[PDB]
Amino acid sequence: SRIFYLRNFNNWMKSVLIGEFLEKVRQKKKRDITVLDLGCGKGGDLLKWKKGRINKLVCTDIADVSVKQCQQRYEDMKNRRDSEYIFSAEFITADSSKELLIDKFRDPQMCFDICSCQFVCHYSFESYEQADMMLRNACERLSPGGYFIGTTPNSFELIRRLEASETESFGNEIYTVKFQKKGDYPLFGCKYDFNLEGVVDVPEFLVYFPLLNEMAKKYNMKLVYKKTFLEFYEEKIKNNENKMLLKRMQGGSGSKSEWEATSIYLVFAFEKQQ
Ligand SMILES: Nc1ncnc2c1ncn2[C@@H]1O[C@H](CSCC[C@H](N)C(=O)O)[C@@H](O)[C@H]1O
Repeated sequence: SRIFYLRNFNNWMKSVLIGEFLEKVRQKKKRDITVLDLGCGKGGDLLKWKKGRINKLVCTDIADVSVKQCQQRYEDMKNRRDSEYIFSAEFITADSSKELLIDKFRDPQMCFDICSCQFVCHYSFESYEQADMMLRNACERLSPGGYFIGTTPNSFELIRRLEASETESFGNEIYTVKFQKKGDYPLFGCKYDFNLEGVVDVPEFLVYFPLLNEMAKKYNMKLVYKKTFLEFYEEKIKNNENKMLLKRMQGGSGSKSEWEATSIYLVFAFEKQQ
């Protein structure tokens, strides 16, 4: 209830993001579309990927509960007696920061048209080795022209609020962010707690985007675009197709607290070169 409009927005944002890049891929492949969802969670991107008519989906999360949970969502959608075609899926429980997904694939020679990391990548930055391995699992299997897309905290905006704050903690009634130490912002291992209304689930790490961009180059990825949630909304809402979708999802106008929570995050996408 409290977080309603914010919940809606992220699924609007993720749908518009996926929809955009599924078109860019369809301008090339338009067949056997393979996708890797990193940190798939309990699913929820499933219905998004079905909408885009994906031919294959690899869902992976470090939590075995979320993976088995996500697998039931797929099966539930899959097992209707209807005609509707659903992507061939795959479910892999692994730590993508510390593990190599290539070993866990049914087909280890598998290639992906799209890799979606939604509110995940910031977890991998605990260390360089971890942060690089996550980029590896994602981008190494992208066939050229494929996209690495996702969403992570800004880290310009995060520190900006921290430095303005009197204590290490900052936020509002709908969310609370607590850094372990203020003023020290190491490229890796910079650690803070992200607590939505609820209990804080796991610590996050600071992702400075210029760094993520540099490390992505290792895997031959060039940045397509990087935009804050504010910039993304302003632009993509220009389309009156998308504006209908947001009012349909009943997202959009939130409390000043909800609108504050967003604009911390930024969407991004990379493209694999030859
Ligand atoms: N190293 C890791 N490997 C895989 N998943 C991870 C991970 N670290 C965190 N995660 C997962 O990141 C997710 C955060 S939220 C769920 C994101 C999902 N794409 C959605 O939009 O619903 C959690 O599921 C968490 O288990």
